Amino acid sequence: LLREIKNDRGGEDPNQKVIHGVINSFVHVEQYKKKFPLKFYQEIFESPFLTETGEYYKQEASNLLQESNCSQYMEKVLGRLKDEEIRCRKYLHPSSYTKVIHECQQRMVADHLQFLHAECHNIIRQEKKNDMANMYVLLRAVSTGLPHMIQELQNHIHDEGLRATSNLTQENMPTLFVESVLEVHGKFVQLINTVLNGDQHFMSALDKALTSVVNYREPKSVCKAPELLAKYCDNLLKKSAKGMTENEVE
Amino acid sequence: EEIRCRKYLHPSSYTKVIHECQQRMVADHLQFLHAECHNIIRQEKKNDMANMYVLLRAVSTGLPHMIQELQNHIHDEGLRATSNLTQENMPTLFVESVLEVHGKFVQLINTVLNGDQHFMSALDKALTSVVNYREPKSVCKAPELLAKYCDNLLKKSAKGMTENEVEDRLTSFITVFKYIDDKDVFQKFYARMLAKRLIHGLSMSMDSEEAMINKLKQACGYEFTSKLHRMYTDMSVSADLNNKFNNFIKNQDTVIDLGISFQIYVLQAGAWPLTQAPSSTFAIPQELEKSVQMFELFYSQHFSGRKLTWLHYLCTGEVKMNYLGKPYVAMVTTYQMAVLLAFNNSETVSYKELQDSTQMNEKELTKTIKSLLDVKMINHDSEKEDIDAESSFSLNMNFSSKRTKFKITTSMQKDTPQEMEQTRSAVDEDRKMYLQAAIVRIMKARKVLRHNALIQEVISQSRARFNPSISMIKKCIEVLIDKQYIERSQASADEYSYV
Amino acid sequence: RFEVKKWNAVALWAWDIVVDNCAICRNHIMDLCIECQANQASATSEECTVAWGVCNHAFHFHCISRWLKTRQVCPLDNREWEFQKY
Ligand SMILES: [Zn+2]
Ligand SMILES: [Zn+2]
Ligand SMILES: [Zn+2]
Repeated sequence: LLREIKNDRGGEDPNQKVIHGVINSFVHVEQYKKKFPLKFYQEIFESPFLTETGEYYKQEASNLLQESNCSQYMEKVLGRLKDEEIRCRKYLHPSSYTKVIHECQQRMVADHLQFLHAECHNIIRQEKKNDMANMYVLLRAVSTGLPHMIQELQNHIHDEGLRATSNLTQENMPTLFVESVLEVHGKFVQLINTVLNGDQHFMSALDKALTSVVNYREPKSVCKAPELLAKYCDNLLKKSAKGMTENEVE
Repeated sequence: EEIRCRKYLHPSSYTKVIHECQQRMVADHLQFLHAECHNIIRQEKKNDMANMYVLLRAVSTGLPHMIQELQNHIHDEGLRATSNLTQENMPTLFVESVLEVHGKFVQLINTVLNGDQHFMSALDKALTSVVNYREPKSVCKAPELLAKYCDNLLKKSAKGMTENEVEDRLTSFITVFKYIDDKDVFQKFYARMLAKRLIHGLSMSMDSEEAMINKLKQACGYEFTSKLHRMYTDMSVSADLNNKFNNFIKNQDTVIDLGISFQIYVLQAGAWPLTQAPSSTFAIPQELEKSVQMFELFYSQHFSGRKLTWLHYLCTGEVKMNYLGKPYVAMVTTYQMAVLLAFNNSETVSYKELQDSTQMNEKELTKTIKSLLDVKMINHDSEKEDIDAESSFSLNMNFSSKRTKFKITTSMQKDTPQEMEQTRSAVDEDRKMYLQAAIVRIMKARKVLRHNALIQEVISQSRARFNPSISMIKKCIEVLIDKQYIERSQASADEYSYV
Repeated sequence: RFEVKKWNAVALWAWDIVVDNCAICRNHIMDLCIECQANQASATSEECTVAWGVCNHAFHFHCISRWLKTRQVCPLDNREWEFQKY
């Protein structure tokens, strides 16, 4: 039965109507049992299936890194993980939908966290929006995949907001300082909401990172932000003839 | 009636008498005034319209009909002044045609219409569709037209209008730009036109670009001009960079020989609209090879973690063509500069002799000779003058033009429709990028909305950017379905949920 | 004889910060600095201490000390450099 599943994973398509009826037969026999109707289904089919797909996707994941970098290895993983959303949906009883998916991740993303986190840093610093979404969904299911990309995004925003709020001209220092942080906040809120699903765990990283750039005290001095924002409120609420309509001010 | 009321009745009765007076002379005759209300605006009878406006101002339901009548007439007036624009001086005409319509109507509303805000808002609503005169089954050329108009005045010109003339002209240009409904389309187009005005130095003045950028920042916030301001910052500091590198040459232990002192124009790749569209592996000349490495070595000393991407398709220069009776000087691009080194190496040269010289693509290699055969600098020795695999040619000594300086200008400062369509597609790609941001953020607030409410507010939220197509929005849901982000409701496709 | 003099040139600059790499010395932070890369026998292979600062960037101690002679600004972010740890 796994040989027609392994061949199905190999590209060809066997008789799914024959396969689905056989697998559903393993649980339909126990329909008269009062307790554990899937006990025969699990101890005869599911445990050999999880073991077989455990040794195949571990084999397949190691077969992919040899000729593929992280920018395209993640693309193929969602390709396999999308087939698994289809393959088990028509080959297995629905009660085993999660465990096959969960074990599939345990051999492709959960056993390669060292490779993913090593290449996680280079995705953020080059702002690959298309390939960052693939990294997010892979590390969402793993219990320890997300809390490393949080640090990389925070240490990138903290390294980016400091760039935009540096060497400011003294001619219009308050307006330059406020609008620099706003666009760093404006860009990355757009980036988190689009690419990383607008995840709550990433907004806290952005909020914490923007706290550091605003309160970035000068050496042997005091933080200039609480005075600069006061001067920015003065620069627009004053009676000035440089445009600044009432709708614009609000 | 008030003068009658002042001398007789109590002051508390002043309003009620004249309100019921208007209730029986202009409220009962509201339709009678509405009869010629269309006529009184089309003929633009100034003093008669004001008397109509004064009476309709007191009516609770007499002004909005007059607001629509003026709006349609301004729409009628605006369309007439933009249809007959010539194809030659269109960018100059289109801005001035709108200003002529806008200027007289502001003069109309402020003077004889008492400067009413709703009438002013009627002009804003009416003229917005006028300037955005999108012909059916086509594209609106207004963002490109304003890009051309701003670029035409910002170039150094033979006519040479004064420095103070541009500032008053640009101030009125902002008023037209306030109604464009496609500000993102203008941003990409203006960024490209700012590029051709900056690398080649083809600008009226440095401070004119700063003034032009700052006026844009006063009109559309800071995020609209942040990329452009970063372009101006890099182009301004680049003067100090070349002097700073010239100190590095004097800071070296040994003297380094090279061409003229560098005029490098290091630009921030994040915000500049320049993109490595060609993938040709254009090798630098051996004479020029050590020149690049010295600047690369210097750049690691005064900067860090940078790793320059050496743009070549906008890199130019000069060459001494020492083969003629008197020395000639010609501005040459680096693609056509390197192929001239073949002429110095050997007068006889074929197409395949250049393959192992520049390692460039066949299209850019064809364009180099195509920019050389039309100027008759080279002479194609083959019987057929078109492109061919052999392409045997030599140096045409017949070129003895009286000019001592001449550029080899390719189609720069022209707008090829292929990349404009790519830029328009890039704008639409930017449109899709922002549209997905609003969709998830709207779902981030309530997590359940109908299709109509979701569609309508995104139009309102993105009104300052563009007018997003409903099919363009509907694609964004499908992408988030594919990226398992959004989820429409199974009970009704009208409602939406969260993944 | 063709001779080239002017080379009007444009090069885009970006960021190339690979992880745990000395940005100035262009190698790993755990290795020796580029000043200590040559004449390794002269150095004791310990003075390349991993510097730290409020900019949260790690280099060897020879990098910023040589960098501070030219300018007092961190290279990655254009702000003044500090020492926070050892
Ligand atoms: Zn170092
Ligand atoms: Zn050292
Ligand atoms: Zn730093």
